[PDB]
Amino acid sequence: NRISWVGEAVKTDGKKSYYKKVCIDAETLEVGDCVSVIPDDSSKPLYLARVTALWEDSSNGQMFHAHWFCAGTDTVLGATSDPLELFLVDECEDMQLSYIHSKVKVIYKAPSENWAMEGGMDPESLLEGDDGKTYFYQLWYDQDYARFESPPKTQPTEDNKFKFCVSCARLAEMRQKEIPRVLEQLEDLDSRVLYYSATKNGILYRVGDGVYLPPEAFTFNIKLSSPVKRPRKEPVDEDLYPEHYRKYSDYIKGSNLDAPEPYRIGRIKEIFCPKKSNGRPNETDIKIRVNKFYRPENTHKSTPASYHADINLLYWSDEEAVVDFKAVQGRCTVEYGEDLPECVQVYSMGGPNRFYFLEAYNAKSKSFEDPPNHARKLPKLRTLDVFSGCGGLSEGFHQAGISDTLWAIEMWDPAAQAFRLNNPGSTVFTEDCNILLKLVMAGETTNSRGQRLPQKGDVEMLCGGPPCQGFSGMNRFNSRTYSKFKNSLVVSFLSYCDYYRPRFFLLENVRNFVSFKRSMVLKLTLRCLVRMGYQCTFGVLQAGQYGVAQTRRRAIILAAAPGEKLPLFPEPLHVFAPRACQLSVVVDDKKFVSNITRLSSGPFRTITVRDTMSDLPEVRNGASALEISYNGEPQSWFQRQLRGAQYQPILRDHICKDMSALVAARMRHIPLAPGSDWRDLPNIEVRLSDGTMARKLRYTHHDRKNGRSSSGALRGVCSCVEAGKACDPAARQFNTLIPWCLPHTGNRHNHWAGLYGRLEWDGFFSTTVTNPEPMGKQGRVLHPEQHRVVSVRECARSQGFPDTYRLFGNILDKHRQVGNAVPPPLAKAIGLEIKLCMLAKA
DNA sequence: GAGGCCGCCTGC
DNA sequence: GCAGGTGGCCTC
Ligand SMILES: CCc1c(C#N)c(SCc2ccc(N(C)S(C)(=O)=O)cc2)nc(N(C)CCNC)c1C#N
Ligand SMILES: [Zn+2]
Ligand SMILES: [Zn+2]
Repeated sequence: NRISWVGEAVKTDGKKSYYKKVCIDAETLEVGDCVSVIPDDSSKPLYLARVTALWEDSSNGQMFHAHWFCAGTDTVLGATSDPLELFLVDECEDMQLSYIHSKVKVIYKAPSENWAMEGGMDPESLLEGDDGKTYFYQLWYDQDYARFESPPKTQPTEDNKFKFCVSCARLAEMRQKEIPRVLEQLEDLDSRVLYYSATKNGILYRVGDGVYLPPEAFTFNIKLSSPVKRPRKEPVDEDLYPEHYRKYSDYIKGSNLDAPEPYRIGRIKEIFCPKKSNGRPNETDIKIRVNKFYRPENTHKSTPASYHADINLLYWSDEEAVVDFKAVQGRCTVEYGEDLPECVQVYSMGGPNRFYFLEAYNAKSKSFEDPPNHARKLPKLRTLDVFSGCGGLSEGFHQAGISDTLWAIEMWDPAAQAFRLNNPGSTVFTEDCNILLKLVMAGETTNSRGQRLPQKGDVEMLCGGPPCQGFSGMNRFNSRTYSKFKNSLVVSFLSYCDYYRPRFFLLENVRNFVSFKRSMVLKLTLRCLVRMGYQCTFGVLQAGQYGVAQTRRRAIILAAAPGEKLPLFPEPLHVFAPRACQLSVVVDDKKFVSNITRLSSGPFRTITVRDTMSDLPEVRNGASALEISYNGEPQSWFQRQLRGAQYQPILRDHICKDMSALVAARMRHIPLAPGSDWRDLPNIEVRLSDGTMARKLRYTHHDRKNGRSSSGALRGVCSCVEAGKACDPAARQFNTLIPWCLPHTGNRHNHWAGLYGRLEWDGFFSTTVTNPEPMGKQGRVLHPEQHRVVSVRECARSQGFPDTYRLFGNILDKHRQVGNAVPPPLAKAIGLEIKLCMLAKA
């Protein structure tokens, strides 16, 4: 035979007889030993597990419990992983003892007590270095969220110790945390049992608390007539508008007609369970009775009621609704305004999910004020901000209250000056970050300006966005591009992390950072952090979901030192167009998401172009007055926030690029209706403001793809159309109102949708760029009504900069500073997650 | 400096 | 095939 128990049994739990030791052919096995197990096809490598229990089964025979390790190559790291590094996972199962192939040694590599001083790995060590030739683990891994975290520290029961499986225990904790449950009973009525409290997903709900509910959870009293359908596309003069046919897509870039409704908000009146005919309550079916809260836009006053109202302003209602407890999307605080000790602004700024109501809403009296008697300091982290720009990321972190950016590195001098203007106590370095790091590593204390260099222990948080020029393609690395990456600013920034070993680390970038070079930039970044011993994760965030009227996805890498909690990604605050909120990432055929659970709705309504800039005075093309009058108070909640509490007599930087006479005429001929762009231009001559003329565009070749006009005219302008001929200059066709190059190459660029495009008041900005040009890719830069490009101030508003935030240089310098920044509201959301970790640190 | 001009690749 | 991701040359 081969397998024989060592000793007598220790417990007989039914059909199972547990043992403490077993003997397989020439080895002995005890609880706690590590083993390998062959897979079902010997092509796949060995599985590795820890033995947590051993028992004879009355029917199936000799058994053990395997708590599997995860091979590094099976994580997001893939083949960048240390070949002998394993990761802890909550994966386990009962297994026949006959599946064991060998006993294996696995070492736990704990970070030293002096970990923060052990940095100084060279880039080759960070990128490609491995540990000393044995199986080891340092970190636990979440396979769905791609999170590397310090190993959990669960403790066993006096009855668990002999068979304890930490994976089993943690999975039981998760299941119990996720199943909805009642806790305390309140009163026993004839048909149902009332409760004072319930819990769901770790959140405690009591009678009186506010709940978030899906928009589908209940309707309002409103009996309305159905609105009209989409704008009936009436025919147009195709000779006057030869490019209008290119708008057959019916889809409007930057439009909010597809954004979901925000949550329903209710106050728990009743938590109850149906009582069986037999007396006992059915506690698998928990129901909630709420009073409905009206948002302004839910009243007979439609959407326009939202224009001026506070974003968290509600009205009490006495309409009631019964929903399932499992429908609750979260807890929120809804409290009567004129009974809180603080003021409403301090309240709204002091915590998440805070709403207030001053009046009530009688629906079909359509009136206000209905029955009210029912309604009853850590120190900041010293922060180094690399590639800081003018300071949007540092500004959002400061607003979150977690950071003092004491050092910034910004190579472009106008942005460095702007950072200095907003951060007088900061030390701003303009030289190359490699130079600075090499100086520090050589033992220097000051740079060539006499500025004091940060040293180990000074830097507690490190953040930045490193440029990726040279390796921003999607195709795989070769030797040349990989050398560029090894000597890149990304790797320099990682070397900063390795040297200074801050408590928290943030790398922000364009969304496609997660896909560059077949995701190898991302995988190697994570590999470096793991090699340093950091907890770390990655994800994609949409800036609009955190309160700007702009679509701007960013890739985010977060890391936290051993001893810290690894931050979560922030839950979306505002609803936003779903097409702009694709946050998942596929790496090596594995789809990763973040912890974000608000996927289809959120607490606050979407922020619009109207919210963003309806208060700014009209200005002209080329507006250059640096200091003007606002001409009135803020109108929207967003404007109130960005203008701030203190009266501001002067509006700064509401200045616009001075476009040419031809470009100005084009802009003057873009209609104001939503979705308008160059394809709506007329094919006319126009006398320009400099006496010159704008010529009619007329065709030169037959586009077989697009065919001919409504009445025979060719829709082609170039020998290009032949698809096999070359460009002949005989149709260059300069100084045309309808630009020539857009029909020239439009068939391969989605009709150049959005160029010379107008913003719409109800919509959002396209990604705010460093130099707004109507004929650039992000060409939707025209004001909704004025015949001009958006101003520097309007771009700053689109990024969520306070109006008081100072910029520096000429108009193009200021546009670039604004367009390169992280939006402060996005940075603040991230920082508040970091603050949660600072407060939770054991 | 301001505008004209406009590739290659991915996900669906 | 549509929609989108990425700015960034040159030139006049
Ligand atoms: C649609 C407009 C456009 C655009 C646009 N938009 C771009 S962008 C190229 C790009 C990609 C990545 C990076 N990075 C370093 S990175 C870190 O990823 O930002 C920078 C530039 N190229 C275009 N070409 C003609 C290719 C380049 N000429 C040879 C065109 C065009 N027509
Ligand atoms: Zn288990
Ligand atoms: Zn051509």
